[PDB]
Amino acid sequence: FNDLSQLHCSYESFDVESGVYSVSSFEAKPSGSVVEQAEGVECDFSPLL
Amino acid sequence: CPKLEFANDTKIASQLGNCVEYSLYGVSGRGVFQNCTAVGVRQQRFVYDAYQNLVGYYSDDGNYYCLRACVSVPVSVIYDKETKTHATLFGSVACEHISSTMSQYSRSTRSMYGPLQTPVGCVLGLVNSSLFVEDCKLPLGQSLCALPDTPGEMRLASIAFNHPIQVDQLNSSYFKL
Amino acid sequence: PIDVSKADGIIYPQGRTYSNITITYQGLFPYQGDHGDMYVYSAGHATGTTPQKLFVANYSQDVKQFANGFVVRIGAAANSTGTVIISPSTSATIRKIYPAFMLGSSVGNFSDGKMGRFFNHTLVLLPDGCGTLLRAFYCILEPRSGNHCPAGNSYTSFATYHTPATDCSDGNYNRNASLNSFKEYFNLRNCTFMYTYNITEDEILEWFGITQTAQGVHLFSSRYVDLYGGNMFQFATLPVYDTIKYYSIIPHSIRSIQSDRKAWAAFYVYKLQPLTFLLDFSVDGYIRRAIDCG
Amino acid sequence: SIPTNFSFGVTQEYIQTTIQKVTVDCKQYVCNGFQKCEQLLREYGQFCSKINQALHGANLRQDDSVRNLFASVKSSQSSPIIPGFGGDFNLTLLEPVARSAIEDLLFDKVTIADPGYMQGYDDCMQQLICAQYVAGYKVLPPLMDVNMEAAYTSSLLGSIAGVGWTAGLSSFAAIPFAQSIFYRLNGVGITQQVLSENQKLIANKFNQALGAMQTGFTTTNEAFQKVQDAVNNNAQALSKLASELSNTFGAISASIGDIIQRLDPPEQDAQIDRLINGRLTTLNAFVAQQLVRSESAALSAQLAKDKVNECVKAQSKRSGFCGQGTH
Amino acid sequence: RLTTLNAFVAQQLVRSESAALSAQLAKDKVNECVKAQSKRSGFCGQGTH
Amino acid sequence: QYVAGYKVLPPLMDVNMEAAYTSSLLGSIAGVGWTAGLSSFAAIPFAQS
Ligand SMILES: *[C@@H]1O[C@H](CO)[C@@H](O[C@@H]2O[C@H](CO)[C@@H](O[C@@H]3O[C@H](CO[C@H]4O[C@H](CO)[C@@H](O)[C@H](O)[C@@H]4O)[C@@H](O)[C@H](O[C@H]4O[C@H](CO)[C@@H](O)[C@H](O)[C@@H]4O)[C@@H]3O)[C@H](O)[C@H]2NC(C)=O)[C@H](O)[C@H]1NC(C)=O
Ligand SMILES: *[C@@H]1O[C@H](CO)[C@@H](O[C@@H]2O[C@H](CO)[C@@H](O)[C@H](O)[C@H]2NC(C)=O)[C@H](O)[C@H]1NC(C)=O
Ligand SMILES: *[C@@H]1O[C@H](CO)[C@@H](O[C@@H]2O[C@H](CO)[C@@H](O)[C@H](O)[C@H]2NC(C)=O)[C@H](O)[C@H]1NC(C)=O
Ligand SMILES: *[C@@H]1O[C@H](CO[C@@H]2O[C@@H](C)[C@@H](O)[C@@H](O)[C@@H]2O)[C@@H](O)[C@H](O)[C@H]1NC(C)=O
Ligand SMILES: *[C@@H]1O[C@H](CO[C@@H]2O[C@@H](C)[C@@H](O)[C@@H](O)[C@@H]2O)[C@@H](O)[C@H](O)[C@H]1NC(C)=O
Ligand SMILES: *[C@@H]1O[C@H](CO)[C@@H](O)[C@H](O)[C@H]1NC(C)=O
Ligand SMILES: *[C@@H]1O[C@H](CO)[C@@H](O)[C@H](O)[C@H]1NC(C)=O
Ligand SMILES: *[C@@H]1O[C@H](CO)[C@@H](O)[C@H](O)[C@H]1NC(C)=O
Ligand SMILES: *[C@@H]1O[C@H](CO)[C@@H](O)[C@H](O)[C@H]1NC(C)=O
Repeated sequence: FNDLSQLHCSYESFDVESGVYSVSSFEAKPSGSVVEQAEGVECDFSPLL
Repeated sequence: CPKLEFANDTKIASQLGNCVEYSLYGVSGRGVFQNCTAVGVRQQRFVYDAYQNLVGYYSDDGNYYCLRACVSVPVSVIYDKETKTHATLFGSVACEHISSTMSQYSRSTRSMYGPLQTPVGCVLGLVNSSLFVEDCKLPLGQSLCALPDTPGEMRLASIAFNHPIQVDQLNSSYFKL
Repeated sequence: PIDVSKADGIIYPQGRTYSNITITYQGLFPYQGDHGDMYVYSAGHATGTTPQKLFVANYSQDVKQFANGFVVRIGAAANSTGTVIISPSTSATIRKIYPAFMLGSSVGNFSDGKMGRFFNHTLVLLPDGCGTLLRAFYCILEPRSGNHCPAGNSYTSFATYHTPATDCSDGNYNRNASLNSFKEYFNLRNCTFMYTYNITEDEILEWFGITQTAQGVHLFSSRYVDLYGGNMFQFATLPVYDTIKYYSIIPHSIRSIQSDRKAWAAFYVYKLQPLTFLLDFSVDGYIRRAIDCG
Repeated sequence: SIPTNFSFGVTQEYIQTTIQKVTVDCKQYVCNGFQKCEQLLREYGQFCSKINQALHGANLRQDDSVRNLFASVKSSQSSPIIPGFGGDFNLTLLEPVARSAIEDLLFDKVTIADPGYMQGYDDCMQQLICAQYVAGYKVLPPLMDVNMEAAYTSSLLGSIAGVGWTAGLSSFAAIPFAQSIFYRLNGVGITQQVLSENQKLIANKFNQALGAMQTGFTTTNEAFQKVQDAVNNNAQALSKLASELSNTFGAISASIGDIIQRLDPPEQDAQIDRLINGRLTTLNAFVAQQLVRSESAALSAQLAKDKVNECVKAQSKRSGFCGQGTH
Repeated sequence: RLTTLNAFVAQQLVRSESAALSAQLAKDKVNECVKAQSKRSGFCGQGTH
Repeated sequence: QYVAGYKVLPPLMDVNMEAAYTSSLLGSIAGVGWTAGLSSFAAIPFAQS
């Protein structure tokens, strides 16, 4: 549900001491993709067709 | 490698300066592209550091661009006992990231509250205060501390300096004891 | 001898470059300060304007294992002048030249019993047309049974006869005269990859590298990527069918005139084996300093 | 046998009181944000929890060490420091100008990379500074801002002339520094006559002795070498985490995403599991190393507190306890 | 063999650090109550040193 | 010293260096420990010390 739930389950108790605690850092969503490098030559399939 | 239709989706200049998942013809990953000066061998088209991590790429369209990572927010929390109060800190980052692009589990709500800039980053869940505390029990970072009440709120105060008892120095033959 | 700290003949990484870092890397190198496998090219006998019977060595009688390929430094001579090799009483300006390599997997004896006959397909790297032509082919040779011919009588070796008075004119270039010289001794069939490489000519030392892997026979050169430096670089991957076991060289001679005999650069050959080298990759990606482990 | 000539020998010492506070999100580093990876990580469970416990306990204990040392070192009463301090003695290089000049030169001559305390996220958008998130691990700032250290050093420098005149720390004796060094040099076996007649020569000797170490910051300084060794120790401790992602522990790739987009699911489960085992072993070894470094830092902090409490606020009589020759 | 060597390195570093700290204590003892007569009770000698 | 592979390093100081250092300390401790201050040396006979 939230970070405090993970912090409670990290100590295996309903009671934890006060203070600063490191918690799971989140990640921003990717904005897209890029697909480009040196190609443009077709592979040979003429004797196959 | 295969090919697809492009128009303007897969151009480096199109998605410049954003976190994108690059798939450069057998090099798959995520990161942010940026305009850099041309460094390294042109024909190899892949520059690496000593840790086998891709540093940049020579574009067919243009030239060398840098890429580092898809950098995001590291998150820390402060929580007080006997008063169900908590606040979130994002270290070493300006107050520039908001609830839109999240990941992991979820995030908690405070009350409905501006994101406070601080030397240790950007903090949500705190309010400014012109107060000084010399006996801080929640050392937040640098000279910043969190102060509770006795359903109140969570205050941000500056960790002050206990100024010692000043005495004057004499230039004469007498003395100030 | 090769000074690796002087950055002489070090194969670049094949797919990834770096910048401005001292990095250890597992690659294919020769040993430090090897004295090489000297073969020299000298012009044939000439009387006035008449190119007489040629003048070549016993390179063809000896064979070596291919192992992991080899590198050749070209123009280890560098703009210079020196005594004419066939006629020591005369000295001329040294001009660079490229060597021809005969590459295969089976050995045998010739018609006279001289060792060096190769069966099946062989890869020949023949330079041609004043060095501007770099023909290479993994094809089939057969001997000829004439006078001084490999299957015939009075045969000692086969070489290349080269008349620069007719070949090295401005333009023309005699339309692969050295391949027709190659056809003067052999018959050629079942061919694979005829490959042409237009290059320019200069007097700057350079490097060629040859090996083979699962891709095929890999050819490396400095020429295309590093002219003014000395670093080594991939340029070609020829699709060979079989792994290479044995190799030799083709002797080369020049049908020059007597009064204008020209000195020729002697290349150096160094064998390749896997080592681990510490390389100082510069800002531009070129290699100017490297040290060994073994 | 009795000496005739004398000098003021300067001795530089370094004590490492506290290593850099570092924490790492366990599953963020080990799993790198992939869902089937996370499902394949949940059977281990409390391993990330217990290494978080160890790092948090070590960080809080080092916080207690820092607070204890910087609370015990605080003088009860001091005097303000102005230009012209010390009279005829030119110790103005130790005058604050905030940060002191000697600390400015010391921080200048040692290789330090600031971990982007303002815009490290922006320093990765458009610029170890950027590698802190490539694997993903926090670098905590110290317990107090630089101005707090400036205030502590300024207070102790203003009180060092005044605490050491009488036994017992209840009174304060903020004498001008000239009479201070006169009485301190008189108490170690010097008659008052020669110091009363030769103030200028001993003052010039003091000035050249203090000025000798301004250009002395090089390889020959033991304490500068120890400073470089401690900073290099922190750098290599961070680089051990920053370089283990290249290791595969027998896997075919260093990327979990390449594994999940590359392989048959049942075999990539085993590949991911071996990656989990190797990364968790590395984190456990790093936990043990951090605990050992924390113990060494705490013991050195206690020794530093004792040294600054004995032969800084007072003239120690122990032969060579903290300085060669008569301190 | 590599695991055995790594364990040997770890225990060697531990023993070297312990020996260095004990040598620092030895230096303190030898310039404390050897070159001079101390009055500390039982710091380096049982009974009155 | 060879069959396993390790080499036992020689000690940093000679036995004669150890003897000279111990002789210097045994000479000094007679004289130093009468009056404080390490500038002057006070080689009193040992009985009076
Ligand atoms: C035999 O005869 C030929 C015919 O001239 C000579 O060719 C000359 O070769 C030299 C050696 O390279 C050329 O000198 C110039 O040196 C400059 C210095 O380069 C530094 O930086 C590079 C990159 O890191 C290092 O690799 C290098 O070691 C140096 O540290 C280069 O910048 C020059 O390249 C530039 O050349 C001209 C201007 O000189 C420009 O127009 C080009 O665009 C390019 O930027 C070059 O390498 C010299 O220029 C060559 N002459 C001619 C006419 O081209 C052989 O060297 C000679 N053999 C000898 C003397 O031993
Ligand atoms: C390549 O690496 C070297 C090694 O650090 C860099 O050289 C340093 O450059 C800075 C800036 O000029 C100097 O302050 C250092 O003293 C140099 N170090 C040494 C050992 O000389 C060099 O700058 C790097 N090149 C690039 C383009 O970043
Ligand atoms: C007191 O010491 C300071 C620190 O060295 C002196 O400041 C520098 O002195 C050197 C030569 O001693 C000069 O070359 C520098 O230009 C000085 N620095 C500045 C910022 O001026 C200072 O001169 C000394 N004062 C006295 C009276 O001895
Ligand atoms: C990057 O952009 C260049 C244009 O000028 C640049 O302006 C800024 C962005 C700086 O990067 C500065 O150093 C440059 O002068 C182009 O010339 C260059 O080709 C671009 N790089 C590419 C396309 O790879
Ligand atoms: C919180 O308050 C701090 C106090 O600083 C002083 O007051 C404010 C109003 C500004 O005038 C500032 O320049 C003064 O030095 C601020 O430093 C801090 O920025 C305040 N927090 C936010 C989010 O603005
Ligand atoms: C290879 O050479 C041997 C010996 O002449 C011959 O028997 C064999 O048929 C050849 N094979 C091919 C594929 O040319
Ligand atoms: C190819 O090799 C076979 C087997 O030796 C031979 O019969 C055939 O004539 C060769 N082809 C040509 C064009 O020479
Ligand atoms: C080589 O040069 C000649 C001369 O112009 C040209 O006709 C030919 O097409 C070139 N070949 C290649 C492969 O560049
Ligand atoms: C003491 O030493 C200084 C320099 O070391 C010298 O200038 C001075 O003359 C000496 N004085 C005596 C009395 O030896």
